[PDB]
Amino acid sequence: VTVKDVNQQEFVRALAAFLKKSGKLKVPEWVDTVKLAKHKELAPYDENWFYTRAASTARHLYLRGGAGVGSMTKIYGGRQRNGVMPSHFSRGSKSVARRVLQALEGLKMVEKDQDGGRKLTPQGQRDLDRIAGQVAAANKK
Amino acid sequence: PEKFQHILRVLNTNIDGRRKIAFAITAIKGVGRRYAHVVLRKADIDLTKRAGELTEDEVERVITIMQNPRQYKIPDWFLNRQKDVKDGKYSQVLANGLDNKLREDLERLKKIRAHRGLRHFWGLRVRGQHTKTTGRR
Amino acid sequence: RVQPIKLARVTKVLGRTGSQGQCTQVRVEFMDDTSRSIIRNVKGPVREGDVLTLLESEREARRL
Amino acid sequence: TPDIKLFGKWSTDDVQINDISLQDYIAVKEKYAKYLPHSAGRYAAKRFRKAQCPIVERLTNSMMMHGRNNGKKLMTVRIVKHAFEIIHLLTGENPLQVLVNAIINSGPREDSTRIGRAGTVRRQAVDVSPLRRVNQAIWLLCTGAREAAFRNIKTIAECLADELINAAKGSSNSYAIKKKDELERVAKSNR
Amino acid sequence: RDKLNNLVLFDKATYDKLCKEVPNYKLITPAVVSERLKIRGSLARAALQELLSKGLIKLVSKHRAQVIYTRNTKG
Amino acid sequence: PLQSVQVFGRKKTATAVAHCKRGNGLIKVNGRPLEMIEPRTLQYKLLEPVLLLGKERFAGVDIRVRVKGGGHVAQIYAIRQSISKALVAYYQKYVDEASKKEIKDILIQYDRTLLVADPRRCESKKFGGPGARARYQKSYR
Amino acid sequence: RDISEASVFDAYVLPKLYVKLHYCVSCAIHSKVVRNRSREARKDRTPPP
RNA sequence: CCGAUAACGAACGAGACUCUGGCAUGCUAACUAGUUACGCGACCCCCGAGCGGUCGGCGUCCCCCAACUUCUUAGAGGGACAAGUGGCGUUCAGCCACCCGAGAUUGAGCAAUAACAGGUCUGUGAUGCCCUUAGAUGUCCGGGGCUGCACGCGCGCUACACUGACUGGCUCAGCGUGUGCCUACCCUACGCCGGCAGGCGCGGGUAACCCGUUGAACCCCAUUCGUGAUGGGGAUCGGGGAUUGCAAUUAUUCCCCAUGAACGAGGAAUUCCCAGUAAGUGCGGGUCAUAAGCUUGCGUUGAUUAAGUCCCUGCCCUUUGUACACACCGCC
Repeated sequence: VTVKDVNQQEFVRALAAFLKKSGKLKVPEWVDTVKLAKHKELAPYDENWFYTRAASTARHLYLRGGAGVGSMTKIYGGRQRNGVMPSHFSRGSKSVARRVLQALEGLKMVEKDQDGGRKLTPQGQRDLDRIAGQVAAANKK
Repeated sequence: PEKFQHILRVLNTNIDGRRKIAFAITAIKGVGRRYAHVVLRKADIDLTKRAGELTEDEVERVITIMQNPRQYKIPDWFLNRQKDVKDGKYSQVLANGLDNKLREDLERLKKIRAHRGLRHFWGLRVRGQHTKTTGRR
Repeated sequence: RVQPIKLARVTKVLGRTGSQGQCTQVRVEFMDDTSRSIIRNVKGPVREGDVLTLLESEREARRL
Repeated sequence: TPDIKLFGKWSTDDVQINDISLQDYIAVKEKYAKYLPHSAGRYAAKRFRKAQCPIVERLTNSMMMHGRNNGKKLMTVRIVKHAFEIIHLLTGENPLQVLVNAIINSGPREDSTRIGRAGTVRRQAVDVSPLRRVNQAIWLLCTGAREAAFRNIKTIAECLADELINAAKGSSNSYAIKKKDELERVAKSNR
Repeated sequence: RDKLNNLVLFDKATYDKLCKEVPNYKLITPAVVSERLKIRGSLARAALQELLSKGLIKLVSKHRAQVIYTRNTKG
Repeated sequence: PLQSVQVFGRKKTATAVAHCKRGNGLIKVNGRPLEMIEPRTLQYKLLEPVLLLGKERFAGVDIRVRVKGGGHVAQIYAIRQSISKALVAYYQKYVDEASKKEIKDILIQYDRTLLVADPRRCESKKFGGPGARARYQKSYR
Repeated sequence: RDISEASVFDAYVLPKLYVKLHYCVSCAIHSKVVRNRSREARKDRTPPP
């Protein structure tokens, strides 16, 4: 039951829980006043993205062998009303995906790969998908 | 579920109790949705509630913070008033205050015979878009 | 007077009259009665084999 | 389900086309009761292949209309495999009977075609190939459920599942069965 | 003409009806409470989870968007 | 020696190459079983081959699909077509033919382009119009 | 065949109207009794079904 | 086209052709594709299953003296040809239905005679004549205008919302495009810094290698909202901050704040089109120092309905009338 075998959207639900119920990661200060990406209209409601997004980011690295900040920005996109203008694609915030990577690095979920870009390290490779067992075997539903 | 407030009056401006708390802060001139959560994030008011609830301490907690923002960690994005010019004050203007400031900077531009002022005086576009076809009222 | 509902499909599609090309003229067996033969103008796309419905079984819709 | 080809959860067997004429044009099941209302589709290529497309999916397509929503069949396929799960709660039995014995008595028996008629345009009574009835019926209830569901928050699944019951029964309480009336009514005035 | 302004929070007498009246429907949703009763609809949204205190009403299937929400489960 | 039949089915530009090995055989797209993918309203859509022929019919057949190109929905009649085609080439090449024909019947009595490639592909745009056919509105006095 | 059923009598030939229509050329052409032919054709006076 | 046939047999246009678009487990192959699946030899962490054997699976360790073309690519090929059968048809020319299957039509370019004061002298070092010719209409610097605004029309976009709005998340390309270019100049991977614009670090790239499994939007899925001109909408201005540019005043472009409009489906009209079609939807290209609401391509999501008629508009032939031949927008 790898990250794929678990129905991937109720993965990060529990992986967000993991890193909350650990009580360590390194939550910071641009936090309560963050846009998330110039992309968006409005600061996000669940006051706790980066436990749930570092979840995403970290599992994402599981699926993909290497990923830069430039990559993370790319992936969390959207359309962007410039208003009466047509919608276009704007990269996500770097700062936040970066500090997500650097923070995952603190727990040592991840590491900097060779040839540039972050990938996840064996230790983290665990915490990630350990709970995959726990999410499949939470219950069949 | 407590219907007692039946609307509220805040900061010299009429406000609606029924509307959600983040939304309610929005109405006052000088605010907007952006800054109006951030006030309710530092203040630590639970955002899942209506402006026709809360206590007098909560609503003052809003005003103390929103009227004096920088001191409660609110950075300098969410100051609409950035390097004012009449002293290098950089704070957040609210209420009629902005209408006052607004007018004063129109007055200032006008008084210094400069273009942008003339353009308000006449009633035109300031921002050089073409008014051949739009701006018809 | 007389008010039944009779369903019949003309054995052969015949033409596609009407001003704008609407009505496909049809020769329709009564269905309720084998013997009866009627000519009517239909609006929907028909063919050889398909049942259709007329309010009055008399009008025998003529050249239009 | 290898025993018999059902429909997410649903019986398509024990379903009968309750008025001959529409039979052979309503393709609820040749033997072919499709499970889903998404399908590759190419029933718009030739002319009378259009009927052989299942009345259910044929309704999803007829539902993903209107300017801001064209080609969102993923979307509306919910609505319709979402609507039927309401009907069976109210009526019981296959709500496919409620769909099929809607379209039959949602759509008329005959219609009012416009001839040129010199200048004053006296429409003529003509019967129809089960098509202008079938189709008009189909929007009229789509359009009906649609129009009812701007400014109430009514679920299109709910709003449609009104109409399909209100037209399955000659209930005179929908949008489809309220115009199925008039086209006949206009025709009667003509003759 | 269609103007429909309703109180955000149910009055106690009204709540009893929701406690009372909600048992007397089948095809329920945030709609069917906010049109029959005069509840906002976000507090209906809310009320419908409150009314799962011990499934006074029954969930057929919560679709991401629409709750889709049945009679009590009598027989 | 087991089976090793690879077969592709396409839709638009969604090449989906399935492949059937002999085993226990519980089937998966890229690296995740059929229960997910999660356009989801569809789902039965890609289960169809299973549900038609029998859960028994892949009970000695590990199938692994891979999908690139095309798009969200397309990728599914692509993978549907592939695990019906592949499964067809299975019972043909080494196993039998009668069951190949009982399969090919069970499928092609309702196609949904199961073994038949949809011959269609998109038209090009022509100058003086937003799409292929439609045209920039005519000014006119 | 409506009338041949309802007939009190048996068989029955039914009558015929013998109208001598009789058009001015204007209405003959307008209402498509004759038409308007080629120079060689104008002459060919036969009456051909 | 056949046939009736004072005609018979020919030529240009149509057609044939080219490009294109789709069937080709048929061939030739391909470290500048893919690879594929192996063989799986592994690392390998419980990434996950499993007591453990064993397995499901991304990633890699690859390389390769595997092996191969299953998809990728692009060469040779084949095929599809009203080809079969049943209607209909002067039982010809064909048309219609069905079989096998792409059913005879996937979409452009090319496009005759002959025209038209159509447009173009401002695409042409193509240019007739004419002007003008130093105070120069020769070429420029600086600025300005080409953007100006009581009104009028023309192509666009965004809305009017809850099949939707903003709040989590998952996750599917294609055609291109790129430096290092005729005179000074890109494509960009990955580090820090910053909210962001961006900034500051450093890396590959005559490219199928680097950007780049081009990691998208609708779309899809996760919560708010509750039909309020509201959270739609999102104009007009207040204020900051970046970037391009020697310089943006005449908001350059972008970001960050802040204000926060009309529009709740549009009066008289009228264009667009039939299958992967309309629509939405981004994305490339072109335009570019700076940069597009422009076009031209590209997928992607993908409908409804006509499958016929000449009822309006306009086109073809035939016969006919015609005082029209500047041709009815005529003549009188």
